[PDB]
Amino acid sequence: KRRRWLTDHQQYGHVVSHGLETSVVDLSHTETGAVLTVSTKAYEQEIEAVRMKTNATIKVDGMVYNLLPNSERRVVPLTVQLDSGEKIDMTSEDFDRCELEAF
Amino acid sequence: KLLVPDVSPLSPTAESLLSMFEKVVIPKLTSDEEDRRKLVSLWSETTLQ
Repeated sequence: KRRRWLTDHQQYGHVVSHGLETSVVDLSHTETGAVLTVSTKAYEQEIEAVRMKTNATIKVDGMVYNLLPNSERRVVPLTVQLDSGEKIDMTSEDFDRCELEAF
Repeated sequence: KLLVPDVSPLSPTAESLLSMFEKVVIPKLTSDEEDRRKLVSLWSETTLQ
């Protein structure tokens, strides 16, 4: 069944649906130092605009982040069902760190 | 591991606030000369430190 313990929901969880593999980048908030993640296919224009050093800062929803030095990865979006009959969206990368119920 | 983790270059707004606090504080925040003088002194001290 390949179930994993999700810490945040204190429950076992199970993979229902796979997305295709998206390239993803990391954006760190300027004020708080917070760290976010973003689909490169959506923000492609602005990201390439920062790669050309022209406008060096990416604004999203009035909160502005700086692109990290590399942080370019290939991840798979997953719909993870919970034992409550619940649904979450989780990255491949994060669901991978989680702890198996049967190994 | 001498680096402090999660630190990033300041936004042009937050950065302009540094050249502004040296001037703009004086006319805008308060016009009382005591507070103006003392605040300019505080800014100098803390920038130096």
